Amino acid sequence: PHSHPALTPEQKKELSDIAHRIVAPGKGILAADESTGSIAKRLQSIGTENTEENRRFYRQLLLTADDRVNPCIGGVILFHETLYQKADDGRPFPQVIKSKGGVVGIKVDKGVVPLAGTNGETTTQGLDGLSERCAQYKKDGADFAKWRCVLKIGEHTPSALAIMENANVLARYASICQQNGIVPIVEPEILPDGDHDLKRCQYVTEKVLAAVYKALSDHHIYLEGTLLKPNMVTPGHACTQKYSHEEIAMATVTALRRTVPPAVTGVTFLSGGQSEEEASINLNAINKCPLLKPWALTFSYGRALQASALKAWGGKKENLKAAQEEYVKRALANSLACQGKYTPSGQAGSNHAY
Amino acid sequence: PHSHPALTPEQKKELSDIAHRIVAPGKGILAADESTGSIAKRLQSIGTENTEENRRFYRQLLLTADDRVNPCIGGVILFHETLYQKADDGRPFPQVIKSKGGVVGIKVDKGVVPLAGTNGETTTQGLDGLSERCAQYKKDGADFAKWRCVLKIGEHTPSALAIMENANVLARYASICQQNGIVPIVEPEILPDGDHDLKRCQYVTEKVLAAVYKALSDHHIYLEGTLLKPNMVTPGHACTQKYSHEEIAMATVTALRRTVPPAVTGVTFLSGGQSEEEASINLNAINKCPLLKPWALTFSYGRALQASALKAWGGKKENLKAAQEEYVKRALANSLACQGKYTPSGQAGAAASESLFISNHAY
Amino acid sequence: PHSHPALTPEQKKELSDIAHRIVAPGKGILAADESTGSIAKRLQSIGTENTEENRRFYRQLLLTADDRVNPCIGGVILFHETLYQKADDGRPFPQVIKSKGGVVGIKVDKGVVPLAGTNGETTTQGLDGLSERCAQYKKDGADFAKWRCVLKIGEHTPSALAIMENANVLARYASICQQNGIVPIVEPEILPDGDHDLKRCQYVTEKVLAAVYKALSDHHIYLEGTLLKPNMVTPGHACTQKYSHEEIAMATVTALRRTVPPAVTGVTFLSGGQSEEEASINLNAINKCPLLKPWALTFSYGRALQASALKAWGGKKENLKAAQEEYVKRALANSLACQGKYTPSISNHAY
Repeated sequence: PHSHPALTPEQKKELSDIAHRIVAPGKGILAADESTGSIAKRLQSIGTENTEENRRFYRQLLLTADDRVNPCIGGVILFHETLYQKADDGRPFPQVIKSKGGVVGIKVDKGVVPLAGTNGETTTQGLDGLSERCAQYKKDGADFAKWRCVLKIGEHTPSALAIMENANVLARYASICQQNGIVPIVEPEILPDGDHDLKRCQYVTEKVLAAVYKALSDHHIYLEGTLLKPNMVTPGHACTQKYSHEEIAMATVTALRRTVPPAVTGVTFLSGGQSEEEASINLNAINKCPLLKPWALTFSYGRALQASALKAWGGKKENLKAAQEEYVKRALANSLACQGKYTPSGQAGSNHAY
Repeated sequence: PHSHPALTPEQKKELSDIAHRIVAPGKGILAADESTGSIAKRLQSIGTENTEENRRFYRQLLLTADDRVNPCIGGVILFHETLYQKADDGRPFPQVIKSKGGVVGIKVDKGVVPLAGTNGETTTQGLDGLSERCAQYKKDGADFAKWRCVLKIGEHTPSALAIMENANVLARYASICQQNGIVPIVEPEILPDGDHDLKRCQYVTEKVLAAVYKALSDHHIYLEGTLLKPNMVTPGHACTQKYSHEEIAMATVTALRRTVPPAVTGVTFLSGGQSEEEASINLNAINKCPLLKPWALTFSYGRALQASALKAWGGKKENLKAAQEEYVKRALANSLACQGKYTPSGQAGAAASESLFISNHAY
Repeated sequence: PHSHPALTPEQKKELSDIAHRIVAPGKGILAADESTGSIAKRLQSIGTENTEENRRFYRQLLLTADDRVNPCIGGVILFHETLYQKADDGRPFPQVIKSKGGVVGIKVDKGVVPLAGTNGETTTQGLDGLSERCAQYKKDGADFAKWRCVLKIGEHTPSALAIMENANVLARYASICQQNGIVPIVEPEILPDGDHDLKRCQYVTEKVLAAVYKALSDHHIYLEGTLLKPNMVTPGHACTQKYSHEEIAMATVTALRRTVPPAVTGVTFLSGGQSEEEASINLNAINKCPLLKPWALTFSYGRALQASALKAWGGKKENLKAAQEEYVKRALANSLACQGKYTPSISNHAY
């Protein structure tokens, strides 16, 4: 019942300023932190040898897009490798991002591991020596981090154990980050896999987020110095019943209003499989939802921002401008969506049953 | 409400058989898993410099004592380095341990780290890639592991968070070990640091263990395939009030009977700074306590089994036989103590009666 | 991290002594705490009007059975009404029970109530004014109480909420009881209904019991001064797979060894609708199970001890002797069962 301040007024201030910059009006996050494992699938999809040079050139392609993306990208999440790579001009990628007004972020988890005794459920590792890594990363240009936990809806999941364990590990990770000046982005992703309907996802999301925030509270986490990266509340991929973006938005916002304390600075949704347009439309619907939303509701997209750019590139250097144009467009479309000003046009423009 | 078997019957049998072998009647554990930075302080206290060879020699000195320790030692806990070292005859240390009827154990935690928002409290790290390490250690002769969490008694400690967190990580560690055929030794140590009395320590111990076993249940841990390494219940190192060995034994067994399920194959106490003699006398009293004890109550001493040995070695090869003799004597004493058959003499020396206390013991 | 003594050494001694006397070697508990509406079905099956008088006579019939039951009965659970009734000779029932070497118990819960948001799960009520009630019952001859929580094995049950809430209310009830010198018997009954097998039941029993003991620890319960009344681990009623009494015994003892601290003074299994014979045979098997059991393993039977006695009685006073002979016989059988010496007429890792 006694307070033992984990952070000083100055440390809190720094964390809060960073979190706010990442989600400033009209800004979102570019999820370009794909590990060498997932980046292999990306490069293969366009027939491109997964070499370090190719990965650099590709990340360089997104990071050096023209100034149009500046007011769109509040932050960029990088994989360890990329954080130390440089642009052709010799500029460290973190410097590239900063000079364009973006905050640098780094993925710090070490993947999921199987939770024994459960039906295929997992937790996430990566806490060992995390404090030293954050201290280094901070010094090397990063101001926020990313840790991903994965939960799945099934006949017996998310189980009590999975919810509790994942919520606890996220708290530990957030705790270590704040001690090192790094704003932690809490990502408790509930996969969309399955044939469950919309209200099933809203139910599970509500229970998961409540556990997450109780856990952050127990570990004395400074909420204003954090961000939330959840799944939007949608029906299962295999769900036979169909819904409208207004329904998805109402369910999403409702689930958040019931669990996410207003102190949390911002919600940066993950696209989790949605098409580039789908992710933008849904995001726009969420911001236009007629309910009180006390936190920024923006994006933290990977493929929803890179899909077209990746294909337009095809690994061919002569397609650089074409590939960047595609990315720029998604950045602009999502910049409008996170403000609710999105339209297929472009720059020119109950709840009791939940 | 639905069982998703973590272990097959065959896996359980292997874990259960391993755990029982380690704490078979009359047998205990030698804790020689001190980290390079910890063992360095030991060798330093005897004018010996911390070098790979010195560390090897000392461990060999302990692991190759005469066949008299065989009945006394059920298992030996080693640090990563020692596990891959060899004896003068070329035999890997794990092989030496087995040839003497002992089970090989390995420490897998990566030390404690501070918990933000608390008053100097910690939790322990070491889960990352633990599964793969356990599979490798298993292949290299290890059958059980050890992980150490440290809690302290103070005005606001252990806190709710500290207790919950430490219990949860121990459970995660235990879960990964059993998935790799390794018996996890759960060590939730409550330091003796402080001036609190016996009942203060009994209360804290009961809360800690209750929390430990609820977490182990939550994580689907096979208790029969585990061992517990708790602190004995004693007053603070700086406590003014005095207690008899019978009182410490009563408080200890009472605390355990109130929190440890009968399924737990055994309890292997840490010496925690108690003198070699004091550690043996209490273990003896514990086993003589007039209460029902559904689990083996033995030792897992680090300091309490090496105080005299180190001093007798002093870092000189010619003192090899002398140092080993001191080790064998402590092991023999403790072998009896865990059977309630230990009766002090007067040959242990002043070394066995010396306090081995170390503030916030880290290793 | 600081202790605030809930009980004094004297209070602990009293509770501990009461707990031990109830489950002393060979002794068990007669569960005769059926309420008016709960006993209605019994009397109906024997065309006996449910009046206070017939209930008094029926209870008198059991409580005054000959001295052969004395070493068999360590305690008798009474319903409020009965605690205040007297035998024909004018002796209050509590006196009768105590004269025969038994301890008097009293049911204190006020029934189960539905837990909203769940698939038909419940919690139990009865905490309101419980302290005042315990002090009064203690003064009126009672030394232990009974409070029943019910859980069911289903598709989504027992859920985390059901488990947590029932564990918590049980702890509150235990806490209040111990403050009034009453030994609380903790009863987290997992119904046998359903088609689940033996493994399903064992798993749920283990999770439920683990939750019960954590709650008890959190509420500072003196375990030595308590008793546990759990369901035996058995397959569901609609289970097609069949098992031997040695198997359910192994599953029962294994579940208990993994969750019940040795400090608990005793385990008094509930009959849970099993037949008089099945309940006895199972308890016997449980006691013969080749595993270490650090607590007494006895009974707390209702119909398992009354079934034949009730039919023999039939509401006819001239049947007094025949009916008592039936109860006495089951009391003798179960006394032998909790000692593993009853006849109908190594650690296994497969659990």
